[PDB]
Amino acid sequence: GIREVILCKDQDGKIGLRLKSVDNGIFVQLVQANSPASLVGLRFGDQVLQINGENCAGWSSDKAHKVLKQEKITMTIR
Amino acid sequence: SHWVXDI
Repeated sequence: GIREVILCKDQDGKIGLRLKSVDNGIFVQLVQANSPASLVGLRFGDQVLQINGENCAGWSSDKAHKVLKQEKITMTIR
Repeated sequence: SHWVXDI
C-alpha cells in the first residue's frame, strides 16, 4: 500500500498541504481542494513515511522546515 | 501532540 507522490509547486510556490506530527508519525491533516496536493491524491489521514527519499519519522519542525521550506517535492505515502 | 506546518 506504499505509494510515491511527486509534487510540483503552484505559480505562487505552494502545494496546498498541511502536515501534522502526532505520536510516531507525520500525517496529512488538510489538503486544499484544487491544489497540487489534491491532484496527486493526498487525503486526510495519509501517513508521510519519507520526504525526498529520507525517512521522516520523528522529525522536528526545524528539520521539516529545512527540508520542505528551504520546485520538486517527493513523498512516500502509506 | 506536536507541530503543524503548511506547505
